[PDB]
Amino acid sequence: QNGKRQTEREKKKK
Amino acid sequence: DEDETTALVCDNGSGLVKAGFAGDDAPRAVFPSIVGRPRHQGVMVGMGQKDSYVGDEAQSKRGILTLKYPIEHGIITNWDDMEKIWHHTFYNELRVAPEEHPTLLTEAPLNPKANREKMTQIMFETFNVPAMYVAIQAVLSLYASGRTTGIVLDSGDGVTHNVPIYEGYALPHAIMRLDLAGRDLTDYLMKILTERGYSFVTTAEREIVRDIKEKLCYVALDFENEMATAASSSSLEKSYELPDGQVITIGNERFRCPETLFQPSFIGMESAGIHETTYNSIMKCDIDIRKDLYANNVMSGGTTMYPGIADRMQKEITALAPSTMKIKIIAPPERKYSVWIGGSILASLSTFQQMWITKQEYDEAGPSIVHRKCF
Amino acid sequence: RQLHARVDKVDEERYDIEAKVTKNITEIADLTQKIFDLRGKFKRPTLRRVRISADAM
Ligand SMILES: Nc1ncnc2c1ncn2[C@@H]1O[C@H](COP(=O)(O)OP(=O)(O)O)[C@@H](O)[C@H]1O
Repeated sequence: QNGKRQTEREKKKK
Repeated sequence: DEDETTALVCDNGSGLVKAGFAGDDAPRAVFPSIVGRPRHQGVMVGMGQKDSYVGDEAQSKRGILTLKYPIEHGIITNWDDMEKIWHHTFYNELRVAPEEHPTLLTEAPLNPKANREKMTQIMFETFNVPAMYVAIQAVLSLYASGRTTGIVLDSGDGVTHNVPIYEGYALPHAIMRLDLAGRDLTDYLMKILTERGYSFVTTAEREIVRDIKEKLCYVALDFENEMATAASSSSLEKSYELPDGQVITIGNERFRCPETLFQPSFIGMESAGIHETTYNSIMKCDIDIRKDLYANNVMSGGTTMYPGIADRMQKEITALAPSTMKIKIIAPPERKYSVWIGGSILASLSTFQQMWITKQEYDEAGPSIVHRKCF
Repeated sequence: RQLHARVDKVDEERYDIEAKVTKNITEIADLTQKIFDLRGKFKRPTLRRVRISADAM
C-alpha cells in the first residue's frame, strides 16, 4: 500500500 | 531615581498605555499605543523629521502620519512597535531603566497566548528586566475596587472579557467573553457622523472621532425614550470643535453609537449585548456563588465613562435577576483606571513576591515561562 | 579559592556596570544631536553675511 539576552549573557561570560 | 527597586507598571491596551511605578497612586505618563509614519514625500531639507514617531509624538505630528496601533483587541501583533513604545515609556517620560526594576504587564484571561509570551520576551530581552509578571485585568480591577468577589465587566477599547471571580478565584466556565469593544463604537461613530455630512475615514479623522466620542457620547438609561426625543428635537444636540475650526453637532447619533454595547446588531455583530453577558456570568456560576456576584457587579475598563452606563448596567441585570434578592453595581471614580491601580497594588504585595518571574528562570525556560509562572 | 570565585563574579558585574555607563553616554550623544537640530531650527534664518554690498555697490 505504500535571544538578545543570550548574546549579552555570552558577552559577559566570554 | 527611586529609593527601592520598585516594579514598573505598564497597563498596555489597544487604546492608551498608562505607566508609572508600583506603590504610587497614578501613572507618571500616559501614551497612545501608537507608532506613526509619514505618508508624504519630504520637500525641505534639514527639517529633522523622523522615519517613525512614538506615542504622543505620533499623535502630535499626526497631520501627515498614518497611525498604527501594535495592539488589536488586546493582543500585540507588532512587537517591534511595542519595543519602541516601551522604550519611550520608560526612558523618555518615566525616565527609568527596567534593567533595575521588575515590570508588570496586563491582559485578559483568554487573550491569545502569544500576547503574554511576546510581552515577556520583549521585557527580558530588549530591556533585560530582572523580573516579570503578566497580570489579569479582572484581578487588578478587583484590587483597585476593594473586592475579592464580583463580576468584572471590563468593556474597554479591545475586548469585553467579563469574568466572574469568587474569593479571589476564577470561575472560567462562566466567562462570557465578547468580541465587542470601544474600538467598534468609535468605528460606528465615524460611519454615523459620515451620514451627517462630516466624513471621517482617514487617521486624523479617526483620532478626532475618538476625541468626540469621549466628550460627547452617552448610553442613557432608556434608549427608546432618549431617541424618541433626540430624533424629534435639536434640544438634545451637542456641538464639538474640530482642530481646523469646523463645528459638528451630534443628535441621536450621540447615543445610538454607544448603544451598540446593548444592541450589537447595530454594527452587524451577533451578540446579546454586555448586560446579558454580565447577567450570564453571574447565572453560570454555582447557586451559592450567584448571590455574591449579584451583589457585586464590578465595572471597569473603558466605555464605563459614558453617562448612564453604571445606572443602566445595574438596571439591565436586576431586570433579568430574580425578585427578593438585591442586585448592586460597583462603579467608582476609579473605573477604567483600575487596571493600572491594581498593578501598583499587586506588584507591591508581599505575597506577590512569590509570583514574579526572575531573569534566571527566564534563561533556562525562555519566554514560554510566562505560561508556567503567571496564570 | 574564594578569590577565584570573587574575581569571576566581579568581572560579570563589571561588564554590566560598564554597559550601563555606555547606555547613558549613548543617550547623551543622541539627545545632544536632537538639541543641535533644534538649535539650527531657530539660528538658520540669520546665518548669512548680509547687507554689505548693498551700499558698497
Ligand atoms: N467618556 C468616555 N466615553 C466613551 N468611551 C470612553 C470614555 N472614557 C474611556 N472610554 C474608552 O476607553 C477605551 C480604553 O480602554 P481601557 O480599559 O481604559 O484601556 P486600558 O486598561 O489600557 O487603560 C478607549 O476606547 C476610550 O475611548
